[PDB]
Amino acid sequence: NAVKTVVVPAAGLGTRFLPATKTVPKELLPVVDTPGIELIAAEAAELGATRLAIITAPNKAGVLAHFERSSELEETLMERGKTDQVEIIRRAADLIKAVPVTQDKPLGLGHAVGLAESVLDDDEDVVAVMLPDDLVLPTGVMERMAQVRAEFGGSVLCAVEVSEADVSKYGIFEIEADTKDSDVKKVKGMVEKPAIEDAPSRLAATGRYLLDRKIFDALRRITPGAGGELQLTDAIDLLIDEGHPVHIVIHQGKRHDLGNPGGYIPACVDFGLSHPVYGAQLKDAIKQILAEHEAAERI
Amino acid sequence: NAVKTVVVPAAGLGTRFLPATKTVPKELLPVVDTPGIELIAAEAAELGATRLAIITAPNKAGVLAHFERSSELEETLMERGKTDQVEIIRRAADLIKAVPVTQDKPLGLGHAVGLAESVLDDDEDVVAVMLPDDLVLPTGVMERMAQVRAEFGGSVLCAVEVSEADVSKYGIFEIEADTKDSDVKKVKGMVEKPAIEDAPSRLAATGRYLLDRKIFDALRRITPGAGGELQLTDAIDLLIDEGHPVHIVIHQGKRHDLGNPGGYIPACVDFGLSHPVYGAQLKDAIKQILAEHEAAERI
Amino acid sequence: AVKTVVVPAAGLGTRFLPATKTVPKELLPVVDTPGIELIAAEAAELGATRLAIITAPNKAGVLAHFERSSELEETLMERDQVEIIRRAADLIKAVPVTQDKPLGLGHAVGLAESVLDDDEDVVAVMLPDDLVLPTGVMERMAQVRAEFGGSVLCAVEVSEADVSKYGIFEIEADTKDSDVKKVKGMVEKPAIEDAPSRLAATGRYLLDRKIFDALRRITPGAGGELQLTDAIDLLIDEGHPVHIVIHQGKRHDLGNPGGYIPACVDFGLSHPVYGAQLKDAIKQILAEHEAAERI
Amino acid sequence: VKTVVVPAAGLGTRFLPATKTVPKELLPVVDTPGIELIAAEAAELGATRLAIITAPNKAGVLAHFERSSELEETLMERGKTDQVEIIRRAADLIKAVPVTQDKPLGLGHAVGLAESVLDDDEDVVAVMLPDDLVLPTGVMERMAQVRAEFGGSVLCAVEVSEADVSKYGIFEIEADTKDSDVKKVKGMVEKPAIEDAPSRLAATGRYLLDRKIFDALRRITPGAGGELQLTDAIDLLIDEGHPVHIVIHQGKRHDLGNPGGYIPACVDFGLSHPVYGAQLKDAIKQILAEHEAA
Ligand SMILES: O=c1ccn([C@@H]2O[C@H](COP(=O)(O)OP(=O)(O)O[C@H]3O[C@H](CO)[C@@H](O)[C@H](O)[C@H]3O)[C@@H](O)[C@H]2O)c(=O)[nH]1
Ligand SMILES: O=c1ccn([C@@H]2O[C@H](COP(=O)(O)OP(=O)(O)O[C@H]3O[C@H](CO)[C@@H](O)[C@H](O)[C@H]3O)[C@@H](O)[C@H]2O)c(=O)[nH]1
Ligand SMILES: O=c1ccn([C@@H]2O[C@H](COP(=O)(O)OP(=O)(O)O[C@H]3O[C@H](CO)[C@@H](O)[C@H](O)[C@H]3O)[C@@H](O)[C@H]2O)c(=O)[nH]1
Ligand SMILES: O=c1ccn([C@@H]2O[C@H](COP(=O)(O)OP(=O)(O)O[C@H]3O[C@H](CO)[C@@H](O)[C@H](O)[C@H]3O)[C@@H](O)[C@H]2O)c(=O)[nH]1
Ligand SMILES: [Mg+2]
Ligand SMILES: [Mg+2]
Ligand SMILES: [Mg+2]
Ligand SMILES: [Mg+2]
Ligand SMILES: [Mg+2]
Ligand SMILES: [Mg+2]
Ligand SMILES: [Mg+2]
Ligand SMILES: [Mg+2]
Repeated sequence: NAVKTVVVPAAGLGTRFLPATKTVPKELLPVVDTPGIELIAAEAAELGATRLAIITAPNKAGVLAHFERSSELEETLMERGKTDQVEIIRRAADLIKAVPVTQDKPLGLGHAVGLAESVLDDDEDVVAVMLPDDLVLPTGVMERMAQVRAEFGGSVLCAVEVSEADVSKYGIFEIEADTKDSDVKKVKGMVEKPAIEDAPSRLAATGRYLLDRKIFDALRRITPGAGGELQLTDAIDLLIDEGHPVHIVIHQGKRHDLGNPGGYIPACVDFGLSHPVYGAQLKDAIKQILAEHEAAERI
Repeated sequence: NAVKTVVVPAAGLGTRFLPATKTVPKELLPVVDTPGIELIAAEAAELGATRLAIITAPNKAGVLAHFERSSELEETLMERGKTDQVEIIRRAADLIKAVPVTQDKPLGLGHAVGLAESVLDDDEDVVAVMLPDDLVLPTGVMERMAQVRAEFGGSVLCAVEVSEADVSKYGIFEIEADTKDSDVKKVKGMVEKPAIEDAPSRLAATGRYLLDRKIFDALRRITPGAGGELQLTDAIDLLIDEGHPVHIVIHQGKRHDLGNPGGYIPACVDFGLSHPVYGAQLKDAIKQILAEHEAAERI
Repeated sequence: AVKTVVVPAAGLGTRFLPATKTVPKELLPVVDTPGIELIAAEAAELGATRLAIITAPNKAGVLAHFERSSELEETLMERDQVEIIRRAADLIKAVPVTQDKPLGLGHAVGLAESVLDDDEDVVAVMLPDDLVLPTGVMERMAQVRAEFGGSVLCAVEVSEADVSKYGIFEIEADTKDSDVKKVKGMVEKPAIEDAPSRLAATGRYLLDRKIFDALRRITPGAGGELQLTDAIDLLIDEGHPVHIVIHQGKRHDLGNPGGYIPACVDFGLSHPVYGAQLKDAIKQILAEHEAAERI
Repeated sequence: VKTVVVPAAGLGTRFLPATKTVPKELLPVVDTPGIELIAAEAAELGATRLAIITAPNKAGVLAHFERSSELEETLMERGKTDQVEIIRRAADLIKAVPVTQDKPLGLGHAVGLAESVLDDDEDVVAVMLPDDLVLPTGVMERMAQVRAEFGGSVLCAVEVSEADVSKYGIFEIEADTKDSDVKKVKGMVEKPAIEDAPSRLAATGRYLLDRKIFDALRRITPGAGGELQLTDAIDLLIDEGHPVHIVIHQGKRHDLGNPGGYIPACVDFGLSHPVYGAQLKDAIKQILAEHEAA
């Protein structure tokens, strides 16, 4: 009820998808037919958000364009017989208002988020951040997360339990103490992509955050961490060490990391199987490919 | 036999992937991490082609750019010393030289091929066409098609047997007779996307063509067909009727149609399972997803 | 009559390099307004409802000028200029026709064939780097065509130093109307010696659809380019009637600095905001030059 | 000087509708854009980088300083060897570094964006506005001398007519120096009404600023036109006792930011062109005469 603007950092290089991402933004990759950024925009609308501050890069024009009307394209589609599609290409743009925020160089997720400071209304008390390459299903974890912030103030992040092998890929929470609800916990530290030996838990940060504006000040104090980037994680950890309250909402359901082929492909399968048109066939197709590989393997 | 130019029609709307394709060309979608265009480019270079005539559209600039140096991106990956990443994004340009050919409006695949006429060297004997959303594996069918052409002269296409389910999506051949070779059949007609009841065979046209320069002539005499588009198939069918010799090489191996989600997903799964980095985890993830779907469908 | 007007704008603009490295010469301001926009209202004035703009892959700006600037519009109101920027797009419907390589004016014009409606019987071409003032020659030209049928071009007298920059006519017969002559020849950029006259073609043509067939019969000429002049000449050589309407009024070649600069001065002097100051500024700059030359 | 900051992220409203897609900084002065003249000026002073403040809808600004593989090839085809070098000049002269200004919040704002782009080595913020020509080039060399001998901040002014005060930052003079061309300043006002102008000395777009403007730029409130004015920040620095001196340029100065200054600039350079010179003189004189008679 309080969130007006949601910050969607989409200015990365997407190295894990190269060469494809040389000119295609990972954020626009179709989960069946729909980009994760469009998925994120829809979730933000559901949250009541009225604007989307998209952090973008100079060589990623499509990100913002996806949310603008393309009369060239709509016209073409008219004279071809399909108004049905003109609607599909207007959905994102119509869902919410996209406000582009340029990030010249990909200095970090944290640095990206800091860029949106000037863009929020002075009247906004929280910074809602949604990573466009991360899906938390069913949608609504943000509604749960806001409830927790109302109750405890401070910042709140969404977490998922992860396998020992996936811990190095995420921001990992250091649990401080449990809470009235088993799915809400207070945290004592946050660490970005730790070696498996030095990971405080198996609780990993998904791309959902409801942060206290204090973050911006914490982001100006932080120095570069993992991979030489200015990490949102490190600023959250800063706030933690200062005494600011930071809780996690532990998500029980489906989570899809669209950020690399390993998570993206299964996401396409997942959504592909429930699709009214492709469902049946995909299943058959995939079962045969799985079998083909099993055979290959033994041989 | 001496192919110099290979025509790669990459100017369509990609309706099947909308809304993602609003700004992203389907030809650039990652099969794991590599666009189908880059794979076709590799298949063309393998054939000994030296140049790629990419029919592109005004709104699809990424297609050409994928084949040209990306200064700022290499400079960004350099700072970080992502050396392997720099080579990755140079690969396409190193494979073959891309020549853009604009098709202002998606008048059909036939029309697109027709725009390549002027681009070819006058010394060029055939019109080699490789559709960028269709993988025929392993690469080499084009070499076999050239042998067939050297022998019977005339025009040659590549066919794969397809289920009734896939019939209406492809160009289907009308068989005349079995020839000298088991894999080669002489064709007496071609129909674009027939209904199942109308399909003269189960042999569908793969996007691989070695056409006699006479198609240009033929392409100017056809009228719109399926979709109100100017179909290449319709021109070939025209030549056949005017007694031009047309043969098909029937591909026995794997074939992936990347042109739509139904075929793109499984291609991704198929290449993904063979991937050194993603293989194992994909296998488990997809098994789990299949199993979750089973339970859901019961529950 | 005219429904569509062909505006070739896919050239390289080498005379303005290095500026034209990214800027289309067709977009340079005549004070504040691009020549293409000036051609667009001349087109609209005539009746045309479509503008077939021949463009190049790297001149996205050309068409964009006739498209909406939502991004830019949202920035403007915030602080009477949004009026100004919506102008060109509201004057007429731009239809982009891509010409991948600049093979020639003649080649560029040929690309429009497939774009003109079937019921269309004239090929109206207006070069966007050439101003014929006041607007309306095309109304005149159209009259000459209603009478004589055939193809009509607009000319203006020019001088030896400036003869080699244009398409030059070979006069056949004077005529009734002092300003309408029949032509028996047309040569592109003839050396000073060769010019069959001093009557040069401006960028205004009303051509019979036959120009399309003629364009397929010619070979490269003057600059290794497929010259529209050459196809016109072929049509002449074969008995197709071709007449020129001679413009006695003002004309500006915005296609090169020597022509663009004076065009800016001309419109600038009549400017309600800038006129007075420009006048003073230029008069002093001239004076400084005069002095510099002697001194 | 290592980095010259060049603010080119403006709307260029004065040249609309043309500037809808064309950056005003790219308009040819005959055939050379102001940004290229400014780049040549920066190079002459020894700068190796140009930090260009650019806007999302002005890609050409930066493209102008990059190699056009597609255009160079097309020109090689027609064998135009000179032209290739012509389109390479800018790019060869200096390294362009883009800095994006999403919205045109002001010249001061724009300048602020270049902070994190300067090296620590660098003691000064050299700013050259690409729509203003101070001729002949070299005023910055002079301004440097002045800074060396007074420390602090240095601007370049030109005497201007009453008619033109409102278009510029106008200085309030405080005192003279050993040199008649150098004055210490006591205030700066952006675009004052005629009655309100404290001098007839206008700021040209040349600055050698102490690194303290960054700090000041964060502090000033928007000023004239709703913008964060660089002038207001320089004034703030004045108001807190920081030393600011102006080199008064006695020579030629061409304001290319609006049609009134741009047209005359083109005439002036055109009259000197070995190719267009003579013909322009004649064409212009003739046009003036027609206007007379009209
Ligand atoms: O300089 C940058 C770097 C990234 N991004 C964007 O930020 C998002 C996240 O970047 P990515 O490289 O995918 O981050 P991950 O390595 O996936 O890690 C982040 O996302 C995870 C949840 O998905 C968390 O577990 C990690 O703590 C958090 O750092 C993407 O949309 C990028 O486009 C930028 O805009 N600018
Ligand atoms: O006006 C157009 C239409 C399409 N394309 C391009 O042509 C290729 C083929 O287009 P697509 O719609 O994918 O064709 P399909 O329906 O997949 O059918 C074509 O390819 C099949 C094999 O994949 C054959 O069975 C068919 O006979 C043949 O028409 C694509 O890369 C398009 O981008 C154009 O360049 N211009
Ligand atoms: O391959 C090309 C070449 C040019 N153009 C455009 O066509 C128009 C004319 O090109 P330009 O190089 O300026 O031609 P000129 O050399 O000025 O000569 C043409 O226009 C003159 C009138 O201005 C006539 O005197 C000539 O006969 C005619 O050829 C311009 O807008 C160009 O952008 C194209 O679209 N494609
Ligand atoms: O939000 C902005 C506003 C402007 N600019 C750039 O800054 C330069 C200066 O902008 P301009 O609008 O031309 O300012 P003026 O009205 O010309 O005023 C500036 O330049 C004058 C001299 O040219 C000085 O007298 C003034 O005090 C100074 O404010 C131009 O290149 C703009 O592109 C930006 O980058 N961002
Ligand atoms: Mg990253
Ligand atoms: Mg990620
Ligand atoms: Mg199709
Ligand atoms: Mg296909
Ligand atoms: Mg030319
Ligand atoms: Mg011209
Ligand atoms: Mg301004
Ligand atoms: Mg200015």
